[PDB]
Amino acid sequence: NNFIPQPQGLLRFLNTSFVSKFYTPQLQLSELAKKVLTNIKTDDIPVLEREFNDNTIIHKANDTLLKVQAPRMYMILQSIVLEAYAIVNCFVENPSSLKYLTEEDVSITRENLNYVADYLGNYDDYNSVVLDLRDLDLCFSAIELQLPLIKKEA
Amino acid sequence: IQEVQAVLPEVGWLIDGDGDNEVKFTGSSAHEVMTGIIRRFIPYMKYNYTENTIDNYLDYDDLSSWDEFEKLTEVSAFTNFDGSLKQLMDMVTARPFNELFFKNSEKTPGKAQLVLRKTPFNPTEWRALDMI
Amino acid sequence: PLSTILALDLNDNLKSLSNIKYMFKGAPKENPFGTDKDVYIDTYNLLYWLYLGEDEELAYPMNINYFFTEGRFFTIFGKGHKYKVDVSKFIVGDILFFGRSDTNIGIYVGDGEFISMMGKFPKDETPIGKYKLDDYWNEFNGRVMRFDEEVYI
Amino acid sequence: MKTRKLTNILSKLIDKTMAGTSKITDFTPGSASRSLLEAVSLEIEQFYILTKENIDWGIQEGIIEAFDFQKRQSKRAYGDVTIQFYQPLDMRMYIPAGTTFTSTRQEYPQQFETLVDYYAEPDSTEIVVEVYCKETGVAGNVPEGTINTIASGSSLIRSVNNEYSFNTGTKEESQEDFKRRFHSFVESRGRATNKSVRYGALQIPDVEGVYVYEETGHITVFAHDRNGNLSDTLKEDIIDALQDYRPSGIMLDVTGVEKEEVNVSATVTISNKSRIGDTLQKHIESVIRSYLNNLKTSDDLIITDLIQAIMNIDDVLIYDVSFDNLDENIIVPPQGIIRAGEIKVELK
Repeated sequence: NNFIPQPQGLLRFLNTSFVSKFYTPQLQLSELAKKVLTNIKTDDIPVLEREFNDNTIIHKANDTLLKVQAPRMYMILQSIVLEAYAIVNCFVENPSSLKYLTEEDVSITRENLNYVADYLGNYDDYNSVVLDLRDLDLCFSAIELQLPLIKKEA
Repeated sequence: IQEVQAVLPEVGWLIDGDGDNEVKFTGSSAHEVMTGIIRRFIPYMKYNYTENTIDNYLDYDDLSSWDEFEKLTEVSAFTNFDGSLKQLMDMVTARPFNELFFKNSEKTPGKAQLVLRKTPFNPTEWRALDMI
Repeated sequence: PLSTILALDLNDNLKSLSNIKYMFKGAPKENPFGTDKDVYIDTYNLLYWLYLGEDEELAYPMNINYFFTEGRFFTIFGKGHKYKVDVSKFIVGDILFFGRSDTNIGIYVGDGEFISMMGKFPKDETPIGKYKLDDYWNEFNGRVMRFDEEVYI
Repeated sequence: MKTRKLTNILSKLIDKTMAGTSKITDFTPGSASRSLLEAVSLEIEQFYILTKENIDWGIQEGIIEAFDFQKRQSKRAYGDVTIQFYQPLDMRMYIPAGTTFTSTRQEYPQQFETLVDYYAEPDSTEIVVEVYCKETGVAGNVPEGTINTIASGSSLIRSVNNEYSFNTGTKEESQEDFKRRFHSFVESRGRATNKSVRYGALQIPDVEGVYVYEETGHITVFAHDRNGNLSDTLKEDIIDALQDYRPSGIMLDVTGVEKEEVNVSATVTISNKSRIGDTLQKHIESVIRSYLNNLKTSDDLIITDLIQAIMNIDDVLIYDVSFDNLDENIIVPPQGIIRAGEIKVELK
């Protein structure tokens, strides 16, 4: 937010009984999500006057009726994107946001990611989204192992 | 060419610099200007190759420069009196802010490539160079 | 608008205003509309009397220097270019200038016409009248202005 | 050939694995066997998904190959510009095809070039010529009054400007558009039908809107580009290409287009009482303009469609929308086309 603007669709998407045999969630907002979300909700952020990259995962979620068919799981996806969006911001700019994220906060995102991934598997409309989220499920695990180590380095 | 009028009976061209051999190249970046400069003369440079000309053997693509900081340009063909295209190529380059050289095309082995890119002394552009 | 209503009123009353007569720099002290007696008025004084009838006052004699610094006008088209196709975009009540040194002015009315006094120089007895723009288009000089009352003072 | 989600695969795999022994049943996340089997099931899941996607792409490609109805590539952007001379002209002066036009604005560096010559008639004062954009995509859709200069000597030219925006610059057609085009193509194999003449006249790539009006003994065709202006070259090309679909015993005419004007006034109650300034209103007016300008002759203004379009914004922001003037659906005559006039938007 401090350095560069962001797309209008992502800003609009982010401001806002099934069971798996392997997973259960808990809807904790990460401490970094808690303070970044307020900034997104407020107008103090630059934003762009045009949109491109229609292949992103955000437009995929928008195109499907997941909002009205399963608003619970639509909510969880917003939570996944909220944590995932914030941890991209700190490395590229504003390092002062560090020491506000813990491996437990990052860990439960995989819990929530797979708890929604099973649900998405029951309706093969959402295959395009399923394919995407599985790629991120291994991405976070790497960050969890390196986050305690990186924090001491920085 | 000094003594050529190139007139027409009761007709004329609305753009100036016509009738005479003046040619004007316009672009908002080096890759836009350099494309027009090279493309103006490259095809007609014909040779006796059994198979084509220099345009097949030279890609002269994937050019870039500081488009944001450079405005629109009106670079003239005859900026240099009877000079070579290399002399006119240097003006377009605007050294040392942009680096021009001839080198083999690693991405397409078997043929050469004309490179025109912003200088790699920038931090992110420095990291974009392949390490050896 | 004020200028369009005044131009329409002048057009409607143009045939009854034959008492008014042409002169080079007629600046009479009597109002032409408040007197049945004939009176010699030029285009500048005519516009002054026409605007004075309402609440606006402007200034007297309202020579060419009035348009320079008083800030009562904003230019629509500058002098020195002369396009015949962009005449249709004009509107009633726009002031039309004439002559190479701002000798005379006019008021535009629709259907490609204008209202002005034309006649021989040494105090012609011809009354006010409306002429076609086709013959006078040569001496138009491209200068056009417009009025604005809301923001002034 | 069906999806099987990761956990389904993994479960079947472990269930099979446990047959014949009971020295494996410990599958905590720390276990390495679980990790290997999770990775195998992940790869099998991805394989199934990519297989299904590639099947769909194969279906599309066969549909391409069978009927030779190739997808439309990138479409050039073009329009009209006005040349303004210092004085009315003194000779039958001439512009050659392939004269360049460039915008002095730094935010639109894209160039334009002409394709057909023009001669300016003597004692003329303006001329309208067509310019085609070298680049193809969204960048050709410049705003109004963007092309300032001709990027040449311009000895007798003072300034150049465009009175209308460029709308024909469009990106490559999506799958859905191609499917719609193909379903009209399949339904258009029988000639002498209105649905057939639709494809008949839509086959030209440049045409976007098209409508056909019929009567007792005459057929008429109404079509236009995205800008909404018919050209004589397009009419000629339509006549040339459409011979294979024209009814034999009935005359055909391709002409007729009018811009129907309507003023839209809406009232929007934003959920946030804060941040109700005219900046968001400008954005809303620009979205309404883009929506209304996108319609074609065959489409008609509907209240509910407008409501949907404007409410694409997140319903948490905008809570209510209402129209003070619009209370019934407007029916567009076949020849005319509904578009935005002068729009006025306010909070309350």
